[PDB]
Amino acid sequence: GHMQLLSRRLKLEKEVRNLQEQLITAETARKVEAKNEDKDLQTLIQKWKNAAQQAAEVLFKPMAERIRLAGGVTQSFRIEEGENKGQIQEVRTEFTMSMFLNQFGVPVHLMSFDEENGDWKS
Amino acid sequence: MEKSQLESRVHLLEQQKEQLESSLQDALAKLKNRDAKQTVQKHIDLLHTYNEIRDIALGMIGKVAEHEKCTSVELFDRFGVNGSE
Repeated sequence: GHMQLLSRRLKLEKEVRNLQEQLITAETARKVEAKNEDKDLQTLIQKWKNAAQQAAEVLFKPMAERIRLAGGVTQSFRIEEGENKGQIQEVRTEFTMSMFLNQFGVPVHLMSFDEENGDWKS
Repeated sequence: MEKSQLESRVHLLEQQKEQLESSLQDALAKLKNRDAKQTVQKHIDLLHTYNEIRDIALGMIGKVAEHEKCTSVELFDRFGVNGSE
């Protein structure tokens, strides 16, 4: 027969690909270690994070007030049930830091405001 | 493919695999930390975060600079940064 050989070819081919991938990873690690910049990067992240937060607080406050002096924020959705089916349901509410950060494309996980406690998160 | 020929391909794969295990051991030996995947991933996540937050910070500082009618660099001190960062 030859099916044992065919099955072993496929297993060896998988093992070879896996080892090729580990080899690249081990080569990249060598360069990452040589650059040795993880500490720089952590330091720099806190500096720029501190900057973004401070700048966000400067921009947000008068933005929130301008918005408030023209109706504030409208939240809208369509009504799906009942005698009013079709109409859009509206509301008004204050402009929050989180709407601001979303408006600035800031992923929640990068930079977030604790809207309850009224300060920035770790 | 004859069985013979298939045996030859299988034996070449065996030798390829052996050589790769040997090359991988040599590559890992050059590392302070043998967990190369952790090293590379930790670096990738830091670079990701750094590029993102510096971009965002520069964007916001630029908007503050627009309201103050000045070049962004003039506000870097107020925000605790400089241009080599």
